Amino acid sequence: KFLVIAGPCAIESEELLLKVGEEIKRLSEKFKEVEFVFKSSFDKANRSSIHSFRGHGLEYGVKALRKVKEEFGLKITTDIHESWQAEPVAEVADIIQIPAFLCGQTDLLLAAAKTGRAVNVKKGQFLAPWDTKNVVEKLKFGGAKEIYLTERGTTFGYNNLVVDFRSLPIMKQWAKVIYDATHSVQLPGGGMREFIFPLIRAAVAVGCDGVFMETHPEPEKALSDASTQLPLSQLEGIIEAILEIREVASKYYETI
Amino acid sequence: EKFLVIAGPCAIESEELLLKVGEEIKRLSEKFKEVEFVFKSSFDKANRSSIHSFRGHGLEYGVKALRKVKEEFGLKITTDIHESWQAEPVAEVADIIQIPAFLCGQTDLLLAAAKTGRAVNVKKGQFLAPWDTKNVVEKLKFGGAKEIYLTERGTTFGYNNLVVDFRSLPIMKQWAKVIYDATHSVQLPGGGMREFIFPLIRAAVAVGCDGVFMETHPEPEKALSDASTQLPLSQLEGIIEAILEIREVASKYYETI
Amino acid sequence: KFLVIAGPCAIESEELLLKVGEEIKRLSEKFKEVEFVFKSSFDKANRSSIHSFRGHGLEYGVKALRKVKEEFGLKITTDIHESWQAEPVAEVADIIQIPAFLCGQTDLLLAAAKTGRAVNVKKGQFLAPWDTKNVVEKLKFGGAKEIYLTERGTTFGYNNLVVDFRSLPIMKQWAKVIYDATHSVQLPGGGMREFIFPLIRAAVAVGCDGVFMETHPEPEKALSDASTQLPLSQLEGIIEAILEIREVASKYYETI
Amino acid sequence: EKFLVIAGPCAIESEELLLKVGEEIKRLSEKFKEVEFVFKSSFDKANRSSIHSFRGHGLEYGVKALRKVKEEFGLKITTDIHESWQAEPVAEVADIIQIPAFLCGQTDLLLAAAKTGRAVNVKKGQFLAPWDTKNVVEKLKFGGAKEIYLTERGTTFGYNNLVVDFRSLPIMKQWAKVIYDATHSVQLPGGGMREFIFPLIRAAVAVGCDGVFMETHPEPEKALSDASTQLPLSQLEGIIEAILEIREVASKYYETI
Ligand SMILES: O=P(O)(O)OC[C@@H](O)[C@@H](O)[C@H](O)CO
Ligand SMILES: O=P(O)(O)OC[C@@H](O)[C@@H](O)[C@H](O)CO
Repeated sequence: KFLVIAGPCAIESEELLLKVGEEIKRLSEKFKEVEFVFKSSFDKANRSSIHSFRGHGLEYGVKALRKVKEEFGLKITTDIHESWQAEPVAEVADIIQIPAFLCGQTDLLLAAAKTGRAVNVKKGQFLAPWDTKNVVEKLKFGGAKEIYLTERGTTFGYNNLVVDFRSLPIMKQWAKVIYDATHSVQLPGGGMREFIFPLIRAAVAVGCDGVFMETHPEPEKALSDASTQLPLSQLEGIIEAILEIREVASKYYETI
Repeated sequence: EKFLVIAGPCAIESEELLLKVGEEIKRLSEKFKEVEFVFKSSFDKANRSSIHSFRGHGLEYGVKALRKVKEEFGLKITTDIHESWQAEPVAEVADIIQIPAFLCGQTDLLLAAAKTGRAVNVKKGQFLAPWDTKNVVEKLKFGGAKEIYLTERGTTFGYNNLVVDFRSLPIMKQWAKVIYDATHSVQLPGGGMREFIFPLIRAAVAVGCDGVFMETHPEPEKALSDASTQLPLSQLEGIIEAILEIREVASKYYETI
Repeated sequence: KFLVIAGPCAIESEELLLKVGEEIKRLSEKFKEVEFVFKSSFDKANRSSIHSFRGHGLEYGVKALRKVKEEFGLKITTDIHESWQAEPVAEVADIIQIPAFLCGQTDLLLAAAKTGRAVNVKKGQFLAPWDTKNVVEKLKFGGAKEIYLTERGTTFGYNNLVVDFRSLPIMKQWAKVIYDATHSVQLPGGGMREFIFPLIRAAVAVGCDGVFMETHPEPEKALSDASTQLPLSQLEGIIEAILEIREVASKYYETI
Repeated sequence: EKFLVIAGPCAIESEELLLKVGEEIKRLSEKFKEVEFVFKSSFDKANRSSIHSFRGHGLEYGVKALRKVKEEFGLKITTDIHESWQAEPVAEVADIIQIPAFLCGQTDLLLAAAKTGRAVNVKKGQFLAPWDTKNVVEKLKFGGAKEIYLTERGTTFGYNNLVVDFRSLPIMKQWAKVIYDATHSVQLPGGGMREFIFPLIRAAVAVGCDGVFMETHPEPEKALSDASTQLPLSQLEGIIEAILEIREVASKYYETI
């Protein structure tokens, strides 16, 4: 099934997670052809500033994600930052997410694969599409079976990311490909939000196995990625649109 | 609104090659009535990498060949100019005067095209930020151009590589109609190539543009220029049908500028 | 001899040219080991804005440059923008300059070579160093004998240029290499001026055949490139510095 | 001020390789008394492209080998950490804890290095703008680091290529001492390579930095990692003499931060 990974950027509170989870559950009931995966980070490990919000800890995070999976029966995904976190997180995460900056850390990938869960690696901003082949192989070596590669932009000069859509067909040669519509338009360190929907449309017209989107009831108040999180109320309309585009465009997806 | 499809062989190899592609384009224009087709071919490749590559058969010959195409098929014409003096003679036959990517900033060339009264299509330089096309349009308006197009053809990304930053489509749409060049955007000046033409063109129409530009040739492998990226003529119909379908389903979601 | 190409960006007036020419003449007398070339554009053919200063015309420009060469006996260089301008300009220009954006225009290069003068091509911002081989060959084909390639930065994301110093040894394989210290730090369309001297030092430590620098009595009032033109009073100090660095570093210039 | 030269084999292939390079570095430290030499070698290559490449002989083995070097030659030591828990044991022997380029933003790793009391050298990420290293330094100061270095090792430039934007040297100098990594800056992740090490290092000292980082190996072609860019041990002396000479003549022109 087509994948839609969505949720608030950071686990600001179990409350926020349950509110977003409700809406995702509802959409889950509405779009049965789509496999929804609830996503949220228990820790923002590389905020620019030491004074910025990181989170409430792994334990509290796994707990809240457990509440979401229990209350709504939704699959879960969260990102790990050091090898030791793989196991505890795998208790609740159906898919373990590997941060873009850490996509080359062999030990992190192996610890993810060992848990037996699915692994979704965010393609580093410094990484060429063809060089993700080795990332996938490390994971296979470590016993991984369900492997995803997520396109999230590429370093383009300073404080800018460009999305090279040629990467989708290239990465598809060795893994299921996910398009990160949120982080692909943010400026590291223009007008971010206005480009999220247009690029999402491009991703499905080109061909991918799923889309990743951060969403918040009130993006304006988000403690992380405030400028790019999609207002929860707009999620349905966007999903309906990509399914329609996908339905027509899929006829032309090149074999691979 | 009528979607624009600019297509044709990269270079005017002969009047014969032109009439051949022209006939196929004429046929598709009869089928895709919702599309405005414009026949394209350069009378001169003014910046081949090597001094030993094919340039063309001259301005006079090119214009005459292009005139034959318009005459025989009733097709609109577009070709590119390389120096100011060429605008006048070229405007005799060209409905749209094209400005090469490297020359998108040359004021005199822009003014020369503008005062002919013809439409003007500027290829966005590989070095140019989407927001900096605003002044290129201003120059044209200042020069008398009433119909202006900006063509997305990729941006310098490291050495011998171009990337297409699709954010440029809605940015440039603020001041001109936008065309997506499906051929030159996948070329490696000096990823691979042809295998990416179709997927990137699908992305372009999903994002939203006013037209697409595609070089096509009966036998790409024998073309005297851009043999690697020129689309096989027989594949044109399918590509066009596909983009009209994607455009239609995506259209209700195009943002308002 | 080591080359130093300097002068005001645009021929704002014969007056300005003579004032800058005087100082350049003086430095010419002071640094006999250096071949000074007076540079100034009779036309700024690609200003961002239609309302910006372009110049006073080719005729007036060639006239003023003639006054400089006559009054101070300094060699001359100016840039052409269309093929027809090569011949009239070659009457006074010892070196014909090919704009960076036009470095691939075969007809412009051939018209430059035909005049018999020296040709200095500004490496396009889109051009890889190894791809300048073909530029040089076009010129040789057209009869050019004294050929220079000028490093002036490379497109690095939007509105930014980076200087890849690997380009100097690479281009030296087929032409004399000049480093443009002025345009290499400007932001197309950070803090420009503060980086001019540091990068100039790098260029000579690496190894080049000359340096290109725009200078103005009062950069602040320049009608073109106001933010990057070097104050005339600082030129001597910079030249003395690059000669000293060159004297020590030249011992290590790799053979080629 | 004492110029820093950080050098050594890329990976701790064996305690024997270490003592060999160590002896040469000890010898140069006796000749170049105006230089502070720091012996470098990774106990682990935590991010080889392939799962089949050499990683190392483990933390315990590495630290012990590095300790032997410090013990036998009285040389300062530096090595890189990959996870927070490694900072403490590594600080036992390392005078400078190095933070890998890809991890330059990992707050916990930075804090872990900072609280050891050792000096900290951060490799500037290939994705990081020079001005964004300011917050990396802030994190370290916050964590207790009193001696901080930022290492220039190139920036992503298209695919499989890095460019060195020398404007970064004076920018980063605003908040930390700066080191130029002569080895990794010419590497093509995943121009050519070794032929550019020396020229770029000359540019670095002409611009101005507080030290240079260079991987050297008795026989580069046999190294288990970075064989292509590791400098032949016999060439180290000459490279160092050359940069001290260029540094000296350029020094009076170094701008004040
Ligand atoms: O094939 P070479 O000779 O490199 O030429 C490339 C160009 O002619 C052409 O693709 C470019 O679009 C022209 O501006
Ligand atoms: O040679 P491969 O396996 O590609 O590895 C590159 C890296 O180990 C190394 O050069 C990089 O500096 C490590 O961070």
